[PDB]
Amino acid sequence: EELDNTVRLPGLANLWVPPIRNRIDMLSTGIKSPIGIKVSGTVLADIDAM
Amino acid sequence: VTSAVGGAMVGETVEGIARYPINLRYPQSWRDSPQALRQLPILTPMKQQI
Ligand SMILES: [Cu+]
Repeated sequence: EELDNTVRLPGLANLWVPPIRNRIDMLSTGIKSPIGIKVSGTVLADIDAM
Repeated sequence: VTSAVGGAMVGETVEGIARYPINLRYPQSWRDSPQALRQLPILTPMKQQI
């Protein structure tokens, strides 16, 4: 709590985690949200507009 | 003979995710018969007509 209250700079959203958990989450290149909708296509514009 | 009377690929056009070959060759009028190949014009580096 004191760490979060001390470090305050514009443009940052603080997160305080364990090192090992942070590394595992950084290497985990999956989907974190409960539900995920993947829209795949041949170009970026169509899938974005979709 | 590999390209003019051939048609070997020289590159690929990229369109988003698709890749289409690019050809290079003379017309068909210079491909029908061996006599048509005996007269296949070539422009030697000396800029002569052979
Ligand atoms: Cu990170």
